[PDB]
Amino acid sequence: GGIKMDTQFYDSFTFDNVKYSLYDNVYLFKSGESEPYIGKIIKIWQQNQAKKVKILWFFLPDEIRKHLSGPVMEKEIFLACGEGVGLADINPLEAIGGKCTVLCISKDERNRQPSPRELAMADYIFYRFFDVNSCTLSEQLPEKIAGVEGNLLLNSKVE
Repeated sequence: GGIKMDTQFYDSFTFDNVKYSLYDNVYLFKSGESEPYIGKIIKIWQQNQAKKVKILWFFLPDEIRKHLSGPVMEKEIFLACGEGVGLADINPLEAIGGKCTVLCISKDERNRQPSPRELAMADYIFYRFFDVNSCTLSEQLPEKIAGVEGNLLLNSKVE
């Protein structure tokens, strides 16, 4: 059955007293699991009464341990890239447990270089990207990930 006039999209939302905007990073929780997953909000919408978020995935080292072949930094995670399962998932808004501070330390000029203070206060850092199809890490930021320009997936415009 076709659907029209049932959906709208948002730049932000407010939930459990917190203000979440596009490209913010969040903790997401699966049912029955207390250990969180890390994601980036790339789309926010409501269809009928169900609010959803499209999550571009961050992978913790423990999530991809059998693919690691070298040392990882303290608090390092990896931004998903490429195509296929594991890149992005549509989640209910209620799955978001809270906001997560993920700072990019990539040398790429499209990235705003954060302060050592910002790095010390960040929950996680990243400069490598996990191809969900080949399960390989790379330091090269793609032009686009999940249809979003790469420059929008790094650190914020202002500090």
